[PDB]
Amino acid sequence: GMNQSIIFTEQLTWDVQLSAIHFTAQQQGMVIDCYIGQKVLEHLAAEKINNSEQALSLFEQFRFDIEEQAEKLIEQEAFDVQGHIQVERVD
Repeated sequence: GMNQSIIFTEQLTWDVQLSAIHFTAQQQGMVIDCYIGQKVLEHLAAEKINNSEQALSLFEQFRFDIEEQAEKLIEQEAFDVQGHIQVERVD
């Protein structure tokens, strides 16, 4: 229905602590850290990841599907115990 003004701000990095692509959303000035783990992205792409350049390229290939899912999770209040959004399934 309405415009919740959740913006994906495209700060795309690899997080070695989590083995995940870290991407950013923002709503009314507040940043929401979002993550898609290596294995999730490998399954989605049907490709194993062996270079961070490749990881970022795969995120970009599926950016709008991934961000769609993160947006839904945010709307559904599916935040984790650190206030983050973990994308566990796409498509």
